[PDB]
Amino acid sequence: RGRRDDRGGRGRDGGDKSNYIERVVSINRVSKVVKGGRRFSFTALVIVGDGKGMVGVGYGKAKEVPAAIAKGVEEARKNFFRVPLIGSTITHPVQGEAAAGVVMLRPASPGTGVIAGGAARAVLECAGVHDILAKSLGSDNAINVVHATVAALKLLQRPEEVAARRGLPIEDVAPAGMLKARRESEALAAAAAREGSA
Amino acid sequence: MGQKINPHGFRLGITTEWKSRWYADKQYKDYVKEDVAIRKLLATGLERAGIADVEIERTRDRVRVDIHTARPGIVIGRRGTEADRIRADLEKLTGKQVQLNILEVKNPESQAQLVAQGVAEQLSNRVAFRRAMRKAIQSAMRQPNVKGIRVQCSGRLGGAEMSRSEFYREGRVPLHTLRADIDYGLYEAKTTFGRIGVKVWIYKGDIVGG
Amino acid sequence: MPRKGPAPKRPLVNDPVYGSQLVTQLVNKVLLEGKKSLAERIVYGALEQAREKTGTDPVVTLKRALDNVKPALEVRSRRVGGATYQVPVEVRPDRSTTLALRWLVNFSRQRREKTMVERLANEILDASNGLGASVKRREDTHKMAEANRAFAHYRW
RNA sequence: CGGCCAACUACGUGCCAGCAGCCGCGGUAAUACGUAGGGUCCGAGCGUUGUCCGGAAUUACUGGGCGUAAAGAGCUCGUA
RNA sequence: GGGAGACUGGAAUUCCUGGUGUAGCGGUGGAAUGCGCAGAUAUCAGGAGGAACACCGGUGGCGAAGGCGGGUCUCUGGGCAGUAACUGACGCUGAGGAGCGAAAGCGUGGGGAGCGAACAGGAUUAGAUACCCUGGUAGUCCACGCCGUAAACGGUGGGUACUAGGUGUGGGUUUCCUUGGGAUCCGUGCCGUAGCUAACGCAUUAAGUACCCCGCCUGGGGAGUACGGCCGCAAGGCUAAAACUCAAAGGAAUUGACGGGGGCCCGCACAAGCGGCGGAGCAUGUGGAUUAAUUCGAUGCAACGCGAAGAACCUUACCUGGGUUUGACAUGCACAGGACGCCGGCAGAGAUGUCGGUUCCCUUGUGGCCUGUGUGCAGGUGGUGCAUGGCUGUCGUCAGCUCGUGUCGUGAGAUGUUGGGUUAAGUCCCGCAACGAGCGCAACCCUUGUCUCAUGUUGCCAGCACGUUAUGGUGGGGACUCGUGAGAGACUGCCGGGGUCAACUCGGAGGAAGGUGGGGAUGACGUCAAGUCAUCAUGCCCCUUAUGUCCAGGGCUUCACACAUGCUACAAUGGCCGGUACAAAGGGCUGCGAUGCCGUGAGGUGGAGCGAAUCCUUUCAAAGCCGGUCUCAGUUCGGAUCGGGGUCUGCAACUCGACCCCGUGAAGUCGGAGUCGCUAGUAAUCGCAGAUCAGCAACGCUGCGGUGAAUACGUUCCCG
Repeated sequence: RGRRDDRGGRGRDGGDKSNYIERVVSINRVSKVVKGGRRFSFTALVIVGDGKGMVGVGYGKAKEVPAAIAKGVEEARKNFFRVPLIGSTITHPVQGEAAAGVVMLRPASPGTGVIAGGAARAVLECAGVHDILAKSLGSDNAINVVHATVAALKLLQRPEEVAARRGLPIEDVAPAGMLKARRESEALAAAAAREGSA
Repeated sequence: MGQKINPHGFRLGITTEWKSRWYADKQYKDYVKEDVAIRKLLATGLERAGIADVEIERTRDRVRVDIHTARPGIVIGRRGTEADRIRADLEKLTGKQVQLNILEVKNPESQAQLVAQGVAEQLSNRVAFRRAMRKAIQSAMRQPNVKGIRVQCSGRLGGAEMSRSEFYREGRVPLHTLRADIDYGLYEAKTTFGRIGVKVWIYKGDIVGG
Repeated sequence: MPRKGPAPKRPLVNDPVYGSQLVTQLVNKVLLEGKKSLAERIVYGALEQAREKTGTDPVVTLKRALDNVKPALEVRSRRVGGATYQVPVEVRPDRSTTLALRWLVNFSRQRREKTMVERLANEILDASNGLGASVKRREDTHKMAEANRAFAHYRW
C-alpha cells in the first residue's frame, strides 16, 4: 500500500456516501509452488464498520495489495454484523472461540479505553465501542482472533432480549447500575440528538 | 525465453504498411544510410516532443519526411523557427531538400508507441510502476475503440536488484492471428538505477479491411 | 506411422520384361542407391544368364530359388526378466518374401564372382538347387527357431 | 534511527574489519558494519550488566491438557 | 475356539525296511554348490516319530488383557435374558500392593519330524559379513519354574446419566400378520445429523453434553541414559537426573516436483529396414601444450564448419618496435588568426617531418574554415550478462497456461480445467456448484497440386508464309504452353455402417486433390541467474600521458597430442577414352563479358551484346544411355605428400591464396566398444546457383532441380 496521494484530471475519484471506518489488519504474501517456481499472491484481512456498532469482516485474495484490500472491502461490505452495546461499552463478559481463537470481551466503566491486542483492537475500533476490556487468549494470530472476536460479538445480546427470552419485565432481568447506565447513554443520545435536530 | 516476433514485423506484408517507401536499384545503400541518419536526427528533439511515427516517402531525389506525433505545437513552435530548423538541418545533413509534413494522431493513448512513451517517461520520473501501467491502461482501455492491451515491464523496477518482469492486460490480444491490426511499441525508461524496457501491445480490432 | 496402427503401403507395379511382382521387388532390393536403371540392368542381365544356364523361363527359376530361401519362422530378442530369450514367431508372407529377396541380394553381394551380374546369376542358380549360403542362412534361422521352440508360448 | 520499535541519507571499507535482544546484517552501488550530516527519544542525566515479577492461560484455584501434536499405567483384583 | 487335565483321529512332510524301475533329480531372474549313477527323484506296500490342526471359518463367538479353533470325556470360570422371590445403598474408583501377562530369552529333565537365528558353501556384486540357493546347531515341542517386556494398538483409564436416525450380523424374551413384521434387553460392524476438532476425523460402541476417582504431560536433543537403590540365575527390567547444547523438534492438511507407483496415451522413442559416424587420408572447429603474440567470446542436451555471409596488408581487438597529444572523431568555452585544406619535392619501414605552387566566402561586427595554446572534454573491442535493456536459444510447435464473478474451506487453496466418449489439439459433444471469458490449438497469410476468365513481348509456335544453315531464324499468329492478375475448388459437402440419434469414426462415389492434400511463416504463461556489456544501448567501477590513437613488420594458420563436424576413398552397380539426351532456379556497371585469334591447360589478346523473360552466365548441367578398354591386383583402385614448371588476383602470394601442367603415388581390403540420421518424391546419390568476396582456405552455409528405394508385425523393452 504505497503511492496513494494523487491528484487526477480524470473523470472522477468517485468519492460518495458511506464514509465508513476501514482498517487493514494484516498482509502476508501467500506463495504457491508450480512447475518452475513460486507464484506470489496476497491476502488482506479487511475490517470495515461505522461508529454505531455494525462490523464487517472481509478477506481479500488478489495478487496485488490494494486489489486484495479492495476485495476485502467489498466482501465485508457484503457481510455486515450487528453488535449490541450499552452507551459506548459492551453489555456483559463473554468468551468467543473460533476453533483456536479465544477472546475474552469484558465491559468496564467509561473512560478506561479500548484495551485489546491489534486484531481485536481493529475490530473494536471500527465498531461503536470506546471503553471495553478484552484479551486474546490462544492462537496468537490475526485471522482467528478477528473471527473469534466476531463470534464473541455474536454471543452478545441486549438486556431486553434476555428479558424477552425469559418473559420477565426488565428491572427483573438486569441489575440496577446497568439500567442507570442505560438512562445515562439514552440521555446523552437525547442531548446530542436534539442538538442534531437544531 | 518468450521468443515473440515483433508483430509489426510479422504483419508488415499483410496489414501494417511499411514506414519507408520508394524504389531503388544501385541507390539503395545510400537511401538506407540517409534513412538511418534522418531517424537519428529525429530521435532527440521529437522524442521530447512526442514522436510516434517517422515515415519517409522518397520521390525523384527530393525527399518527403512525414512525422505522426501527439502535439503539433511542440514540433511546430514558432512557425518555421522550430519546424524549419530541424527541417533545414535535415536539408543539410542529407544532400537533398526536405519536404517535412507534420501531423497529429486523433488519440495519443491508443498508439502503442505513444503509450510506451508516456509509460516509460513516467517510469523515469520515480512514480509507482504498478500505478503507472495500471494507469497506462485504464485510460487506453477505452476512449476510442481498442480491443486489447498488454503491458510488460522488465528491468530494475523500483530500483530493486532483481530484474522483475511484470505483465498486466485487459481484453483480447491475439498475436498468432494475422488479421489483428495490432500496434506494438517498446520504449525504454531511463532511471538512475538503469533502464526499464516497456513493451505495449494494443489490439484495435478484427478488421482486415482488405 | 507406427503406434497409430497399420500404415497404408505403396502399390508396386510389375516388371515390363518379365511380368512379375517379385522381379520388380528384386530390382528395388538390388538398388544400391541412386541407379534404378543400373539395378534393372543387373537384375535383367542376371536373369538372362539364368536363362542361359537353365534354358527355361527365368521367373520360374527365380520363384523356385525364392521359395527355397523363404523362411517360415523368425527368432526375436524379447527379454523377460534378466535373460534374453530368442522367441520364435510365425512369419507373414510379405515378411518372408522380404527375407528371401534381401538374403538373396546380400549373400549374392558377398559371393566372389567378377561382376554383379555373374554373382546374382550364380546365387539365383545355387539357391534354385539349394547350394547357396543363403539357403544355409534359412537353415540356420530355422535352427534358431526350432532350437528355441519352448520360449514361443508367451503368444507374442 | 532493517523488523518488532518514534526516528534516513551520503561517504569509507565489499564474507574483511566489525554488528546483533531474537529474526539476522557484511561476496566494491550496506537506510543493519565505521564516519559524517540529519532525525527521533529521553534530559542532569542516558546507556550497559546482574537479580526479581510481568507479558507466560508457559504448573492453568480463579485459568490448561492427554486418537495422531508432550501426555491413558499391558490388564485386572483390592488396602488406606 | 473361556480355562485346565486325560484319552484318541486322519491327511501331509521326513526317515526306515521291501518291491517296480532307470540317468537324472533339485534349484533359478539365469545358474552353481548339493543329492544321485553303490540304484536317486518317480511310483506301490508296510513301519517309526514328531509337530500343526485343510474343509467348517468370516469382518463371526468367548475371555479382564494376553489370548483361544481335530474329537471325546472329566473338573471348573464368566456372560446374557425372563420372573421378581430375597437382602436393603452393601455403590464407584483406587496412591502404594498382590496377581495374570504374546514372542524372544533363562534354569533342570525329557523330546526332536518340519521350519530354522548363528554357522558354512554356491551365486549375485566393485565388494556382500545381505536379499536368492543348498545344507544346518541353539530354538520352536512337553514337564517344572524364572523373566515381565511389544505398534501388550481402538494408538482412545474406569464408572454413570442423557443426546435425529438408517442398515447389517450375534444371544434371548415376547404383540401381531399368520416363517414374516413389530417391540424389547445385551453384543458387534458399516453409513450418517446436531454437537465437537488444529485438521483429518468422531459421531447413542463419542473424540458430543455433564458428574465422580485414578494415571500422566509441561520445547528438542542430552536420555528412559548416568549415579544411587529395588527385583532378576543372567540377559536385563523398574525408579530417574544434571552440565551442556539447539531455535527449534513436532501435528494435520495444500500446491508442486519426484517414484526402479497405478492407469490411459503419444513422438524415427524402440522394433522392421536403409544409409552412415567411430578405423585411413585430408578440410574446418575446439581442448591441451606451445608462444613475444597465439585477440575476445560460446563447454551437457541447447559449446566445438559457432559469433566469421570470406584472417596475406586492411579487417584486428593481440605482439616487438616506431610515433602521438585537444588527440583518429565531436561539440561548448576562452585566445589569436587568415585561409583551412590542397597538388607535389625530399628524407624516411611507414606513420610523419621539412621545402615548393594556391589563400578564402559574407560583412565591419562577425560568421563559413582550421591550426595552435589552454579549458570543459572526447575516446576505450578496460571490468561486471550475478546491476540491466534489446535481440536469441531451449523445454516443444509440446497442449497447455490463467483470470473475472459465484460457491466450498478458519487458511494455503479448491471448483471451473475433474467424469463418460472424441480429437493432430483444454478439438468437440454429454454430464457436473459452476457460469463465462482470455493467451494458446485451429482459421486468416505465402508456396505447391487442378481448372475458368483476363493475357501477348524479350515469352510460346499449332495453322499460315519465308528462311538454308543454325536454331522461332524472320514476316506473322492466341491455338497450346509459360509469365502474373482476378476467380472457382474440400466443406465430413453427398451415399452406406457404427454411434446416447451427440460429437466422431470404418467403407463408397464424384473429383486434379478426401477428411488438419504437401511444405512453410507463425513459438502461449514461464523455465534454465542458459547466451550476448564485442552489433547496439546502458547503470556503476576503472585508464586519461595511457587500458586512447597512427603505422611497419609479426600473430590470429604454431603441434608429441585428444576430441568434434564434414569431404575423398578402400574399387567392376567400378575406373579411363569416344559419341549422345534431358533441368530448375538464380547472378551481372567502372559488372557479366560472346564469335574470332595465341596457348596443352589454367588463361592471354579483344571487345559483340546487354542495368537485362532479350545480352552474358555457352544453345546451360552432371549422374543417364550406346560403344570400346581394363580382369580383381595395393592394381589403369586411391589421391595424400613431395620436386620441377606456370597463370591470375592484388602495392605485396616468404611466414599464409587459389587454379593449371609434368612427374611423384602414401595410408586405405568397409572399419572394436559404442553411436547417428531418416517413414515419400523422404533416405540415398548427382550436378547447378547464390550471399560474404580484388582474390580465396567453400569439402562450409543457404537454396535449386535430376535419378530415385526398403520397411513399419506392433507397444513387451530403452529414451522424452
